[PDB]
Formats: sequence, C-alpha cells, structure tokens
Amino acid sequence: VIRGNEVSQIAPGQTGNIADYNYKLPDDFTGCVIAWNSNKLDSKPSGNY
Amino acid sequence: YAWNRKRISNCVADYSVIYNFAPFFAFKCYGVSPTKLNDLCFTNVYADSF
Amino acid sequence: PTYGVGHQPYRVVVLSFELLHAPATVCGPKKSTNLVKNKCVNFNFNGLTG
Repeated sequence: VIRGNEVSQIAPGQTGNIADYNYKLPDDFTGCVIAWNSNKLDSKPSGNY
Repeated sequence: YAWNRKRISNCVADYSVIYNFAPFFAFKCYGVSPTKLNDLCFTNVYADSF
Repeated sequence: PTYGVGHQPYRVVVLSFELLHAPATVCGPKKSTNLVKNKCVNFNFNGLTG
C-alpha cells in the first residue's frame, strides 16, 4: 500500500523516496503493475496508523 | 485572463517538498525529468498560477 | 478519508515474470496437440512460435 503521489515511482529506473528506500525495481524489469484506490478500506476518520 | 507570475531567485530549491503541498497525481514535465530536478540547476524560475 | 485524491491510499500488486530459461512450470490455458514429424508445420513450443 502506498499513497497516490508515489504510484508513478513504481516503475523501472525511478528515483525518489519509495524507489530508493522502500521498493526498488530493476532496470530491465518485465511484468505488470496493478494499482487501485482503497479509500474505502484503508482510511479511518480517527487516523490510519 | 489575469494569471499570476512570480520570480524565483537566490535560493536553494528542493523539489521533493512540493508533493507535501498539493495533492496532484503526476509531476508532468516537458524538457526535464522530475527525478533529476534536485541534481542539476538553473538560472531563472518563473511560477505562474491560474 | 478527508484528504485529496492525490493523498488517498492505493493498493499496488506487482506481478513480475521470468522469461523462459528454466523448464516451464506456469503456462496458460491452451490445449495440447499431437506431435507430427518430417512435415512443414507451424509449431508452438511454450510460446516459441515458428
């Protein structure tokens, strides 16, 4: 699970916060990335932590 | 029809804090790459808003 | 849930594939055909088409 600003960082040859410190993809990566919104299940009004 | 225009000069520019300012999907750029904005650097930055 | 659409949660599943170098273990729904030899035929060996 990530936020919407970092979905574009799930790509080969990307540099930032997620792609450098959390999840790094290879340069010759093959495969697919499936990202969908989950505001119904992963959000709480008191704060998801 | 009356879009704003602002000079940016004589400062250090961190482009990773912009993601903490507005909830935009993508940082669309034409002549540069948004991952490489922190390394190389410019002369003049003009900020326009409408 | 009150944040903007750029700050909303996103579930990401990455499906990474390995190209054919080992024996094939996972293969999709296609029926098998009996082998014919010494004839000019259009073959299909685990995605290898010729």
